[PDB]
Amino acid sequence: QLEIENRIQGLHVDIEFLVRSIRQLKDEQDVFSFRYTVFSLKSDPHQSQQAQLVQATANKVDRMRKEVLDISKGLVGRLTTLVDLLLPKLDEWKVQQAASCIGAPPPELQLEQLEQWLTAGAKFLFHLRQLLKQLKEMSHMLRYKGDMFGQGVDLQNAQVMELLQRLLQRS
Amino acid sequence: LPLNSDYSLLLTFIYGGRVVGKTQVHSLDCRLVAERSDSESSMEQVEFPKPDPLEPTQHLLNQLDRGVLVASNSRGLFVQRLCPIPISWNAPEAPPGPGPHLLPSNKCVELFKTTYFCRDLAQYFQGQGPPPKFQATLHFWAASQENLITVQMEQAFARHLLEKI
Repeated sequence: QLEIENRIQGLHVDIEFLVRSIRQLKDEQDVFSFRYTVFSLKSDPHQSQQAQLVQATANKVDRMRKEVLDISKGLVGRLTTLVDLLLPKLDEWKVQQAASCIGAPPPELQLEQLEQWLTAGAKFLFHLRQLLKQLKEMSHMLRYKGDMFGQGVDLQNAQVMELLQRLLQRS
Repeated sequence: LPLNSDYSLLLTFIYGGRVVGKTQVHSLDCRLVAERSDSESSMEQVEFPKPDPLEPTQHLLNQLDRGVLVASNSRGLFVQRLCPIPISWNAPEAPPGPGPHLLPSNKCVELFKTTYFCRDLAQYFQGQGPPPKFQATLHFWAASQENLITVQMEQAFARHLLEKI
């Protein structure tokens, strides 16, 4: 079925893009702390330029942090649609197979193709769990951490785990 | 020390005793990387010269990854090493030690200072000390351990003040 094939088609592309976005963020969080530290190491009015530089680095970090959650939250939701569409189908296969044992015709869809889809769908959720786990470590960049950003990762980490719990029970 | 002071960074890449490039970086910051990455970074990225012979230098540059951060402002030169490649360094602010001075990972190191440069310079002109130093060399190592890459650093205001006499 193309709707599946195309659904898991773009998931590859978009989690790759996410992985790149997370690397972009990580790279920039190093920039900020470097500039922040340099600014703290010791006035010359030139320091105004030095502070304006640090000030502009935190805004990118803040902008990126919010743009990463938007990405992964869209993926979490998409993975849900896929799971919510895959598992009921396998359920229909188990039924149609059980009936085949008491005189029904075999199911049209092979189990080999279903298992591949559930494995590919799971491989995305484990990958995404690893990426959220990285962002949770980046959240510890500073003391207050980022109470809103940290909760966004925690809240998505729960959803990703509920999707896995679904997939790992019936597979 | 006038306001119109040129604190621009002057890099000089050296590969095995050969000068392979010079780069003036007019920005407060820069990152020295093998190849420029496709990302939206507020900080400038300065690529290492691509080795023409290709070896053994290329094998070394491909391990930089995050690279090196250099900050050249009014207070002098600062560096932070983000790569697994070991880096030794010699600069006016190096401590008095026997062995090599190695950049520590996750720690901003102060290479050069304008405050003490002006101080030690005012003492020479008057005649109570030697002239100040300003070059901040960086040596990269590769695997036995050989110093394949060398990068010299200096600020424009420094050499301009001394070379007058």
